[PDB]
Amino acid sequence: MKEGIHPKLVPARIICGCGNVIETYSTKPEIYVEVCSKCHPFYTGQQRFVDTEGRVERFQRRYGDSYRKGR
Amino acid sequence: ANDIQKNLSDLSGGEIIKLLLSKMLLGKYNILLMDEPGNYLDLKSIAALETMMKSYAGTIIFVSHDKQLVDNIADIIYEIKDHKIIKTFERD
Amino acid sequence: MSLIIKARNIRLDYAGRDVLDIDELEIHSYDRIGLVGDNGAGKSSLLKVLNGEIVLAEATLQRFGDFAHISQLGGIEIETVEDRAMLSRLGVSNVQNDTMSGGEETRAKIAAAFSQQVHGILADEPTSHLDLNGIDLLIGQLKAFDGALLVISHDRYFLDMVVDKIWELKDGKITEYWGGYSDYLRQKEEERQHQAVEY
Amino acid sequence: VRLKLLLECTECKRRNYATEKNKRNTPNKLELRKYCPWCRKHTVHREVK
Amino acid sequence: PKHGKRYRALLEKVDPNKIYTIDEAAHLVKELATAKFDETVEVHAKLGIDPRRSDQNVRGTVSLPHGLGKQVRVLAIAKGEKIKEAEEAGADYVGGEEIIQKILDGWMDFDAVVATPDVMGAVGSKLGRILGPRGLLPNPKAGTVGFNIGEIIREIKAGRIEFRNDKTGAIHAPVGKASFPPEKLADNIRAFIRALEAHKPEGAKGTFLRSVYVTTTMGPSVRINPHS
RNA sequence: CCGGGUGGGGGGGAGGCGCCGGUGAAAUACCACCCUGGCGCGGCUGGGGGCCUAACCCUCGGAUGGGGGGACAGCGCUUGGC
RNA sequence: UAAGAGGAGGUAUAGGGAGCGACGCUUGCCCGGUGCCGGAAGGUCAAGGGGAGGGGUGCAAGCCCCGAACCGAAGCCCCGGU
Ligand SMILES: Nc1ncnc2c1ncn2[C@@H]1O[C@H](COP(=O)(O)OP(=O)(O)NP(=O)(O)O)[C@@H](O)[C@H]1O
Ligand SMILES: Nc1ncnc2c1ncn2[C@@H]1O[C@H](COP(=O)(O)OP(=O)(O)NP(=O)(O)O)[C@@H](O)[C@H]1O
Repeated sequence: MKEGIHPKLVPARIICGCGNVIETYSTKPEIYVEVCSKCHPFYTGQQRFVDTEGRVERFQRRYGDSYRKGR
Repeated sequence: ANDIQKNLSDLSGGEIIKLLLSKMLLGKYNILLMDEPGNYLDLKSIAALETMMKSYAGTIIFVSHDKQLVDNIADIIYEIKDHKIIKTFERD
Repeated sequence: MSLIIKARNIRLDYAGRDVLDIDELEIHSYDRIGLVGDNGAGKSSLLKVLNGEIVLAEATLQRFGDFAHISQLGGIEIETVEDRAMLSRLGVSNVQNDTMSGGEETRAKIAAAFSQQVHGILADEPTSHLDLNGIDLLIGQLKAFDGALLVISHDRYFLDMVVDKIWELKDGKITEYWGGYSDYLRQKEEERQHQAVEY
Repeated sequence: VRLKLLLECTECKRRNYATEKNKRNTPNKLELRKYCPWCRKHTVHREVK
Repeated sequence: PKHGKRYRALLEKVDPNKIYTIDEAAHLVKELATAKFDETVEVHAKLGIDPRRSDQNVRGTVSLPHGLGKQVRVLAIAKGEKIKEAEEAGADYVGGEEIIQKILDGWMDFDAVVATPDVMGAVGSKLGRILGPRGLLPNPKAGTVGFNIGEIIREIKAGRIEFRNDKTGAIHAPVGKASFPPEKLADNIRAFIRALEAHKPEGAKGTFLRSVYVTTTMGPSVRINPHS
């Protein structure tokens, strides 16, 4: 795997399908779509000190790795 | 033709002038004494009135508002400046 | 700009044809809506309903702002105050009720129109029969007092000086667009150049 | 159905209607007649819709 | 500049910065209003209402059992035995339909009117054109029309007053002298609070009991809060 | 909207108006909570414009040295239109 | 499939796409429609920012759902070009 994280692991996927909106007022909404898709996380690149690595995902910067550079 | 049966009370409200204007254009006359023709007539009816009043047989007068029938139909503009000074004219 | 009225589902059939079409109307404060056009739209009939001249027996109107009124066909009964307040430099003063005829009482039937937090004006013709001095004595002071309106008239002399946006109904159309140049934006008849590039 | 209408008359005291036809042009004056509802009195209804 | 007034040493003492109480500023106004002849205190309040809406236009009174003196000039509208009760009780101006006809003629000397219900149809029809919305008019549940007119005047010498909020909500209560005791007229202003909140209508939004101030009518005085 | 009010600095060497008098629909001072009012104070802004550099982008015969770019762009979820 | 590779270790007298096909004489008239480019200023329209007012229960403070005055792009309409 090379879209996992170092403190977590996330490669998910979905399907998608679109129709109408008018539902409490009118007939019902149409449904003519079904297409499989994919829904990626965020890439990051970082450097702190003697310059290693890490690729965390956009909300575990302020939560995750500042403890491990607080040792 | 739809609405030829209505009372006076519940009428156009402002169309009275249009109905009264046609009443005097029937009947055999020589001099007309009109006070504000074009009271509630908006623009399209006041365009209808301004095309006849320079094409008339006898003489007419009109004692009305300024600026749209004056210097287009008017020929002598009498004016009462002070108390009782009706001699004062405008426009020839 | 809080609301006043939320009139909905208004329709009238006096002469067979529809006076008013199905709507859901709305007026709030800080507004100066003018009205225009037509010869038999009953814009004054319509005006009657907002004040409370009639009932419709179908509508579920609500109102909490109190209004004024100016009629279109009539005079008015006696309001004679001792040691007179703001009519000595305003239009006509105390006069007998036998001479009042013409552009003498239009300033008197609006002389009751300036009182008591009146929060809006429902006019139907302000400037009947009154000439140039009564114009500048109206428009100089009609713009004074704040609040929502709905003044309706027949020529854009003072209607360009005071109005921010203008309505026009053509069998109940509640189109709304910005005032002064309403006889200049009605060249959407020119986008009916189709029929001459489509046939 | 150009000039004819589907009108639906209600009471001078109460609820729902009694479903008839009208012309809208040669009469105009908001018709009214007399009928027997399900409260048994033979009252007069009015053109309400 | 700095114009200079006799009220300069007065408002070195009443510095308008803190929210003064009844009792602290009451003893302060005891020593403060110590110019020429005795102060006549009338605590006003300006209520945060829409007074042109008559569902929230409120007035009333409460009966305050204390000794008092020169304040509200009250027309008693009454007939014979109620008139004798009022004249024993200490009425400023007594009367009935005759004095109704007198104020209809030309004579004004009163601030409040109380009326006995035997002639109240005449006081409600006849007195409207001159009394009006001035602070003077009859009201049925505002301590104005009622059979206890003797109790109204008998207490006036100790307590009674009567509300009316004028244009923006301005309402009065006689609650003091140039140094009157505090407890007493403190009881006066506490039951003023109780009666105001008793005839408090539903239309409260925000600070209903909005603003509180002893302006009196015309002369020397500075304001008061009735909370403490 | 004539007069004048509103606000400061004066030329210094018992003083003026306010009381009284006056006048009439009110009468002279002056403290007035909170409301209408137009200028200011601590500031305040959806949006628009400047340069700076400890995010990152691209390149420098040994490259946290140096010199650029600059919070653009690139990238992730998401609305509308070809 | 994100990295990467051909363009090219080339830099507008170079590189992609479309059409007529040496040489000689020449390639006229239309911008109404369609496509492409340049648009001052304005007309409609999406999520999002907002909270006027109204609805359900509860001893009450409160907790739940609609909501719309105004502000918010590309594309279209309108005005000129080829
Ligand atoms: N009560 C009524 N009875 C009969 N017809 C009516 C009534 N009210 C309105 N109408 C009709 O509806 C139309 C509009 O009425 P009206 O109120 O006069 O329009 P308006 O907007 O006032 N225009 P104007 O007449 O020029 O002031 C008229 O042409 C009438 O024929
Ligand atoms: N019954 C009457 N008694 C006395 N004077 C009268 C009477 N009727 C009319 N007048 C006079 O006529 C005048 C009224 O105006 P009028 O003579 O109608 O001119 P007008 O231009 O029609 N008025 P307007 O159009 O309202 O500006 C007054 O100045 C009176 O002196």
